[PDB]
Amino acid sequence: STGSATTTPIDSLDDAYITPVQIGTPAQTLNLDFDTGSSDLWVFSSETTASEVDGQTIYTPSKSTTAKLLSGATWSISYGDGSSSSGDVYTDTVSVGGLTVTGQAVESAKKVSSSFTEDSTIDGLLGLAFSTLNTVSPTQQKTFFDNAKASLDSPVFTADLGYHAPGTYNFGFIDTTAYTGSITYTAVSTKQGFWEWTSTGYAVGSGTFKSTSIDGIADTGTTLLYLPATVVSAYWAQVSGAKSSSSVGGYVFPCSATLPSFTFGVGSARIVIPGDYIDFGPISTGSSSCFGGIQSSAGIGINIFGDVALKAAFVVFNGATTPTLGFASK
Repeated sequence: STGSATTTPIDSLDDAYITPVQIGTPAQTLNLDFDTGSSDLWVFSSETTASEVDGQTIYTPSKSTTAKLLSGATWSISYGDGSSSSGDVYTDTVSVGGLTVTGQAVESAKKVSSSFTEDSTIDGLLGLAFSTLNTVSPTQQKTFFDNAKASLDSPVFTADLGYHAPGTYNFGFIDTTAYTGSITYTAVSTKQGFWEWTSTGYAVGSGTFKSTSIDGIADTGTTLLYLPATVVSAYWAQVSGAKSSSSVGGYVFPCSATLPSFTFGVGSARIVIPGDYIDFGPISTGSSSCFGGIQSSAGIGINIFGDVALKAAFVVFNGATTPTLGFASK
């Protein structure tokens, strides 16, 4: 089997992407944030504290003939940005782009933090990291991909995120029309539960490529590109007036700037992030200070190849017995 679903930016900055997901019988369609950096499929629901729901579409398990309470199971998750959610668990039928999993753990939120409430466009998350990170207790649950894997034509999914435009998540096949040139594959460590890999270096603009190993995660659920302070400083030094602002929370730059591109290495291959992808616009409405899309990972504890990087590539998440990641230009 295969699945193919369109993923759509939630706003004009590509802060996140939502993908329609069918849950239950009859189908209830929720728009979920597909997150290769976590491993829980959780939704706003009829159980979510009413004051914490503001415009989201909710899953109502009592209206699904295939929903079953997973008795005694609870979940609780905290994300890198400080947001969190928790609740109980149902199993139900879940379909993405025509690919159906029966008996999928659907984690129903009883509580969500303010950032989730405030984002009316995201009805929940669909985790696509390794199932070892799943938070359900006392019986850990599998991700949608892990459950689908054996049925897929090939044990892969691909992320093809758009810049200020829709893109695609495919399951079970590689669309050879969706990228240019060849796909370069690189080793993955699953030791921390992430799609963790090592970039071979970087360049800033038309500068020379610096060969240096950068360990990080491919994370569709993180907006920006978080890299070591040395790398980030070298980038922003090429933008007149750019500076790190502790009050704003990272590098800012004059909105009048033209940003240089940023290249990262995948083996001997190179992915080029155009400068425009690195512009996250005014820090506040009407400001002439703009927020940068490349930020330091210092004090995160891990480097993160988030959407800024991934949307410059066609990315293969290969879930074979020995997982790997593939990147192609597009």
